Amino acid sequence: APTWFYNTTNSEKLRELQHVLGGSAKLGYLTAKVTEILDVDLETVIRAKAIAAYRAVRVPVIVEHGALCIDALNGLPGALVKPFWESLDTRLCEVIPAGQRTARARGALCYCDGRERHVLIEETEGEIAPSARGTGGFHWDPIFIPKGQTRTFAEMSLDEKLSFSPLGRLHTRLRTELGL
Amino acid sequence: APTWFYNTTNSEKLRELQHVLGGSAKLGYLTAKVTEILDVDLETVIRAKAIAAYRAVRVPVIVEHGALCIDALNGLPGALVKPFWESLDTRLCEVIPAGQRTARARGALCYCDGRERHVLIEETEGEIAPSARGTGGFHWDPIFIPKGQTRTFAEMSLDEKLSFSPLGRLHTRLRTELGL
Amino acid sequence: TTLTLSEAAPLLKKEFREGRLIPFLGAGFSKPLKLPDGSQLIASLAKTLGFEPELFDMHGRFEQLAEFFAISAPNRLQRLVYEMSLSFDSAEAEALREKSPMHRALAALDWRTIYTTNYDKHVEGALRDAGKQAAVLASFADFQGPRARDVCEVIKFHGTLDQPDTIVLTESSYFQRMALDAPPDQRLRADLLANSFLFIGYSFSDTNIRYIWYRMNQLREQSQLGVKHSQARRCFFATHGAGLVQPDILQQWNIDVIQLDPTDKSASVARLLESIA
Amino acid sequence: TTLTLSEAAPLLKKEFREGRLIPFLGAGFSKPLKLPDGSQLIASLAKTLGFEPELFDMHGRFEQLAEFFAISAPNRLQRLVYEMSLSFDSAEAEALREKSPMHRALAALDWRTIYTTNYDKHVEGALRDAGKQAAVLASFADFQGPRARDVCEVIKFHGTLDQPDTIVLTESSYFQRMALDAPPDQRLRADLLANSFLFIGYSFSDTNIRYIWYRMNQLREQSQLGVKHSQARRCFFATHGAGLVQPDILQQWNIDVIQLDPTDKSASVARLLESIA
Amino acid sequence: TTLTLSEAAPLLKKEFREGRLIPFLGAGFSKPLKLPDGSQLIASLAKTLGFEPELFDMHGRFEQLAEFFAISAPNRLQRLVYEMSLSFDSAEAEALREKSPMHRALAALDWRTIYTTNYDKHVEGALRDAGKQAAVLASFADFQGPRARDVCEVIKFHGTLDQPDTIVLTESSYFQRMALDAPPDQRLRADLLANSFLFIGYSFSDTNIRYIWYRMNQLREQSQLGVKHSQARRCFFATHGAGLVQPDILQQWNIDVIQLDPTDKSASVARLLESIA
Amino acid sequence: TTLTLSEAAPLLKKEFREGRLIPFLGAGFSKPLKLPDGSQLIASLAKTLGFEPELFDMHGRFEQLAEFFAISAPNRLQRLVYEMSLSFDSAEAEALREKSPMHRALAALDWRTIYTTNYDKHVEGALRDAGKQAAVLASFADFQGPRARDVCEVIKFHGTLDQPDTIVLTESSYFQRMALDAPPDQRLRADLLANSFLFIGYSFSDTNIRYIWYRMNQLREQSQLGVKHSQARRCFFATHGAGLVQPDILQQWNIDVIQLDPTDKSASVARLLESIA
Ligand SMILES: O=c1nc[nH]c2c1ncn2[C@H]1C[C@H](O)[C@@H](COP(=O)(O)OP(=O)(O)OP(=O)(O)O)O1
Ligand SMILES: O=c1nc[nH]c2c1ncn2[C@H]1C[C@H](O)[C@@H](COP(=O)(O)OP(=O)(O)OP(=O)(O)O)O1
Ligand SMILES: [Zn+2]
Ligand SMILES: [Zn+2]
Repeated sequence: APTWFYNTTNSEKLRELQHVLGGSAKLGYLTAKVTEILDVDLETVIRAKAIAAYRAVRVPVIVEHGALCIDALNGLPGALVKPFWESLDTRLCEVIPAGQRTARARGALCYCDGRERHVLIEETEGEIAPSARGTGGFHWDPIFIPKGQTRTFAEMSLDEKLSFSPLGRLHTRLRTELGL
Repeated sequence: APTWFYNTTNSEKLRELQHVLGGSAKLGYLTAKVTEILDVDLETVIRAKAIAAYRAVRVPVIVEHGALCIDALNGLPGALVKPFWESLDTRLCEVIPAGQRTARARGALCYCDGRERHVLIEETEGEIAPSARGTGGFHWDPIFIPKGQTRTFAEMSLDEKLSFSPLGRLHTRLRTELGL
Repeated sequence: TTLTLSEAAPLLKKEFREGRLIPFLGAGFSKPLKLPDGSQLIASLAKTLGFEPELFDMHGRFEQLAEFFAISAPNRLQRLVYEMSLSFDSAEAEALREKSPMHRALAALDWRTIYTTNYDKHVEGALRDAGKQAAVLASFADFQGPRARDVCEVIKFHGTLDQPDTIVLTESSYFQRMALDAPPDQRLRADLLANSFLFIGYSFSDTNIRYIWYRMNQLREQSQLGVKHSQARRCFFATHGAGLVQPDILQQWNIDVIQLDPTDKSASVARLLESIA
Repeated sequence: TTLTLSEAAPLLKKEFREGRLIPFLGAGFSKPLKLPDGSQLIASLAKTLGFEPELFDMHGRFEQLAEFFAISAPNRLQRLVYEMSLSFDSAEAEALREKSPMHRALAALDWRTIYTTNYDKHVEGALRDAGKQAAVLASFADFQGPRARDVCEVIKFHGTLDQPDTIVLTESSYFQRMALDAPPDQRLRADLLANSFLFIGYSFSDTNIRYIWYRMNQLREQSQLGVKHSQARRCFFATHGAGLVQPDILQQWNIDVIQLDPTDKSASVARLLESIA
Repeated sequence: TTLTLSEAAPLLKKEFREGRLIPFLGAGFSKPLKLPDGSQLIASLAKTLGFEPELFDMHGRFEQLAEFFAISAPNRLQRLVYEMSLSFDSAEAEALREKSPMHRALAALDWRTIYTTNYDKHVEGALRDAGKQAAVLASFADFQGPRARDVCEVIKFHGTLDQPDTIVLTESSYFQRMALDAPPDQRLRADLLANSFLFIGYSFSDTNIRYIWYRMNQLREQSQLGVKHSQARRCFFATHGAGLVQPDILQQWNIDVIQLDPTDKSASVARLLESIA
Repeated sequence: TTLTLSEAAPLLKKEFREGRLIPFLGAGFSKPLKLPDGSQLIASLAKTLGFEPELFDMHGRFEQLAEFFAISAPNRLQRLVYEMSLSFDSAEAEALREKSPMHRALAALDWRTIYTTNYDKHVEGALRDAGKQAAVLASFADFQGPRARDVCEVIKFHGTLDQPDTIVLTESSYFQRMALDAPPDQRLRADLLANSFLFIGYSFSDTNIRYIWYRMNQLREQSQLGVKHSQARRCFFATHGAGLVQPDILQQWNIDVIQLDPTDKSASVARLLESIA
């Protein structure tokens, strides 16, 4: 039986974390739906998301929340990235001026055992594409190009995306600190 | 002694609602700080704000939340207007293309007596200014020009701003439904 | 600090073959029958009173919101029992009960006493489905009534829907049971003197259940047994989602926690009841 | 459905001049002295145990989190009493107590019995500030000890910090008081037979206080008085923020709610105590 | 016949760099914190009992007057501990403790064991002020509790205020320690087998301390060592005002007297603790 | 709170005719023989050492000043015993002893065991004056020596002058008796198990006498007798000038105080010993 449970309602995040942390027999999976607080800071939202997901499932839980801070929007959306891609789908490439396309793709894991909340944060420098390209992946992957690379997260496979994305450095930090 | 309590931490909203509903002896004032949920819909946020403020003060409470839906940003920020003016102060006039500056200034009151939540919503058509002008008022008033008018909310006095703003139609609806 | 399923299985076989294991079934045992738990009742009481269900929840505890419901109008509690009877003991809840793996695994064992705190005929009804016969004991007239010789006695600890005077739901009915003078209270305290219990689908939120296990330790500590002998007779608490505080409170009362797999709640309970056989 | 301050003022004068009004003071009465209430204690217990204070709160009720604290290590409860003694009865809490308008207005009246459920010397200390003398009664040895002739007896209902065996904080200590056999329990039930009470700064969250007012109605209903005569002797519950459910539960127990002005909590209480004079 | 400060300084450096020097701190070490010594307690006990403080002093010794206090009324000793905790560990005694030169000079050294006979958190509190961490050991549960690896263990030899059962103040509690069976007694007698002690602010008036150094010589004399080798391991007794009889009694027990300058008591001790570094 | 002479006289007759009363005689019993008490010895030790007798008294207690005397020079304690022999057992102290009314009234009764803590042959010498015969028991060789069949055994509890190794005067000799292993210690603790004692002319200032009565209550309290039966066997303490603290300390140890008339000390004791007959 598992001792840690990764809670997400997003079935595309589920197949990413099962691609690397899938063979760990100490990790289970839950699908409880939580409501995030209104703040652009990633550290504040992921810390209030774990206390709201432990209250739902009542087991040691691991939650995940991201950020897409943009220099042209002075850090917007930040942790408000979920309603931007709902509203501005590929017009988000158009509302940003050409010449200052730089942005940061941040991502955070927070595991709560019922007594303590520990936040792990990784981060990837990049720049917003001039137009959306690529088919693979999911939300905002056709618009983000990492630094040095020419391609998007959507144009790369799941092994190649996790060699650039924040989750590929968060697998090893979550495995080491939890013994998965 | 009052029977209804208007809860806000914003001292500029306090002097607006005391300018019209101030002489009502049935209305008190509280300053409890609540945390909003992450959603662009104004109806969803103001309804979850009253249940979170009744839990704090435990009296019949009236809360207030607004929206600044913009056509060029497909409705963004919506009820996410609080972290935009923190991040983009007057660059918000610059991130929007000239020629499609139209926007809606929405505002909502929700009163909760402990058993029911009733939402009153008013709304003002307008357009974002090409640059911030005006000194009076507070957050995002130098950037919003109502339809027909040439001036901003910041350029107009408090009597003239409430003849255009959503709160000037929400005084009479709150007074009639509560008997203030 | 917490037993697993394979660790607790030889401990439950030993108490069962000696005839000293008694199941205690809660509201989570009728959850696969699509019945309300203690939270969906309050959502239904708030709809009748004109409350929003999230605003009604923050004015008091479960006992106190039902006390407020019962005194809102005359005959308001009688109507609730009628509505619960039509919903809890409906024919589609009967049909989900034969194909339920927990109720089949419960009735496959040859119990002698079963305690429940839920108002439905789905624990004795599970015994009728397996060809066995049961005897519901809820009031004083049931205990003095005629039974057969060797028949599993199902003790409806909080009452039955066909005897609406026995239902304890409101706060005043929980305070009336604090005297421990009701016939289900007197039968429970005598069975607790000699038997291990198995809590399935129940969470210790009732302050009269916790008060009975409190006062069994006042007999245990005053009898001045050793460290070895006062810890010999244990009770078992099968729960998917016990927190961090409650398992250590119950170690005082000789209650061990059996951690079940929370991914599938119904199959984890059914494997526990099949491991006793 | 709820008394105001001017409506309840002639009702409190009549019971006071007959000598049949007794104050019952809670944790909110020591809130202007910058002391913790029942929530800031749990925030301090969570810091010692290594919990975050928001995660520790969702594992049980107030009685159960203090029970978990006291059994975490040996002598863990004794340390808490020592820490509380230095924080609650400190010299800067003494200095805030002479200039407090509630404690001055309380001591200006010539009471004979005062009940408190808080662990601090600021109710009898308010009487010493006004030149009066008080008599703290908490344990069995205090009731049989010598007092003076006509001195206000302050009944520490939940215990005192200078007698750490009398403090009821954990869940096992609340269950030990359910027998209603302690000397503060026996004195309360006899004063409730003949006197009106005034609850100031107290919220009915203790299930042993609510159980005493429950069993006074079992004497009231069995005595078969009329509609007029069973509703004659009332108790009063001054509260800024009572909800929608709790005032109707307490109407069963002859407890009327006095709505105070929630804008300034300290001045609303002080105007109530000055209206009794 | 008596060491000075400069003579005893190289003798204390040698035992400290070998890790075989242990401080023993008395009631005079907390005198700059404006705390009572053994005489101002008796002046406070006489005020409670109704004695004049000069008449109460001539009816017995310090142990016997506190025994008379504790049996005057029930719960009279519990109140004293509560009052002592308010006055010894107050916030203004904390503020005098960071700017005290003795407590800074004590915590600047890297000790491993410190013994105290006073009831206050100002010896381990001095170690927390210097960024170091300490471990208070007073009862049996403290010795078997968890500590860290290399942390200075502060042995509260006469008890601590947060564990009121460990305080030895009355005559019956000194007689209970004559068996040398308490956990601070057993730890002291084993450390005395191998270590030099430094008595600071302590006067040998306790007949259980003097009895431990008595019975270490019964091991020393029965082992039949020479004149040279039985006098090798010394203990040190820093005192401003030792008389004419007591330094010669303690020469029997390998205790040397360090004469400190009596004009400024606090600065003389601080120069001794800085000379060890 | 204190027995008089006529009240205590029937209580002493009952224990004497049952053979369960044993006198315990102190230094005040030899005061009419013009002998030093514990204060005139120290005035004589201070003259030898070169002290003024008022300055020598303020450097320590009685045990500690004699310890300082004995280590001032070699053979300094042997000389003291020789000097005491010449002055305590002189021929003019013999002549005052036949005409003493206390020593005549003591020897008129038919005792079986007498305990003394003074170094003089005036208690067994009083028995030889009345024609009776006594048996002095001070050391191990005396207990195993030959006696007659029914002869009053005088137990020299602190030693005799004709056996100078048995005299306990210095502090190191009192600490050697704290083990309660000496033959007078073992005989006292067995007689205290079954007999009432009568303290005449003795004040409880010896911390080894007080420690024996302490540890008899540790047997008395652990045996869990009632309030009535643990207070049945009393001891008696005849004293002209007991203070206000010491009679209440000794009530713990079942020791009752007999107040004698302080105007004439010798005649008050003699009327007590004649009332036993
Ligand atoms: O690494 C990523 N690579 C591509 N897209 C990503 C990533 N990380 C988040 N995203 C998208 C998903 C979602 O549209 C939004 C985060 O919002 P988020 O609240 O976490 O998604 P959710 O509520 O549907 O699932 P969950 O219950 O786990 O929070 O940005
Ligand atoms: O009519 C308005 N005219 C000018 N500015 C306005 C208006 N209405 C909201 N605003 C600003 C204020 C705040 O910066 C944000 C709303 O966020 P909002 O959460 O309501 O403000 P808040 O938290 O500081 O006070 P409150 O406790 O009442 O929610 O947009
Ligand atoms: Zn989400
Ligand atoms: Zn806000």
